[PDB]
Amino acid sequence: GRNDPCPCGSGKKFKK
Amino acid sequence: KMSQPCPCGSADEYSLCCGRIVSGERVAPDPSHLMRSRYCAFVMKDADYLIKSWHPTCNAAAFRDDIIAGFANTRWLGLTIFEHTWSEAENTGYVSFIARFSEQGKNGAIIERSRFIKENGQWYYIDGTRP
Repeated sequence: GRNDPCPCGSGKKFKK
Repeated sequence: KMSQPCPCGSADEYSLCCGRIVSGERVAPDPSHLMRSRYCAFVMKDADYLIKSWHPTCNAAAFRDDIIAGFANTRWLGLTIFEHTWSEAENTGYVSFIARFSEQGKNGAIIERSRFIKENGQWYYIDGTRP
C-alpha cells in the first residue's frame, strides 16, 4: 500500500 | 528572476496557464486543466472561481463562507497529477492527484481521484474517491 511506488515519484514509499 | 511560474507546477507563467482560465478568458479544455485551475484558486484564495467551477447542483454559493474559512487553515505546497481520463461520450472525466500542504505547522498530503462533469461546453467539479 503505502510502500508501493509513491506516485509522488520518490521511488519508494508515500511515507518517504 | 521576475518569473511567475504557475502554482500548478506547469513551468508556465500563471498568466498563460491557469490564470487565463480563472480570469474567464479561456474555457478549460479538459478535466486536468480545471483541476489545476482550482488548485491555483485555493492557493490564491479566489473562491468566486471555485464556486463558478463547481457543478451547479451543488449550490456552491451557499457555502462560500466555508470556502473562505478553509483558506485560513491550510498552506498549499504542491500539486502532482498521476492519472487523467475523459471522454465526450460520457461527459465525464477523472483526475488523480497528490496535493501536499501544511496545517498547524504539520505537513500532510491529499491523494484523491476527483470526478468532473461537462455541461454546455464547460467542465465542472463534482465528486471524489480515494483511489
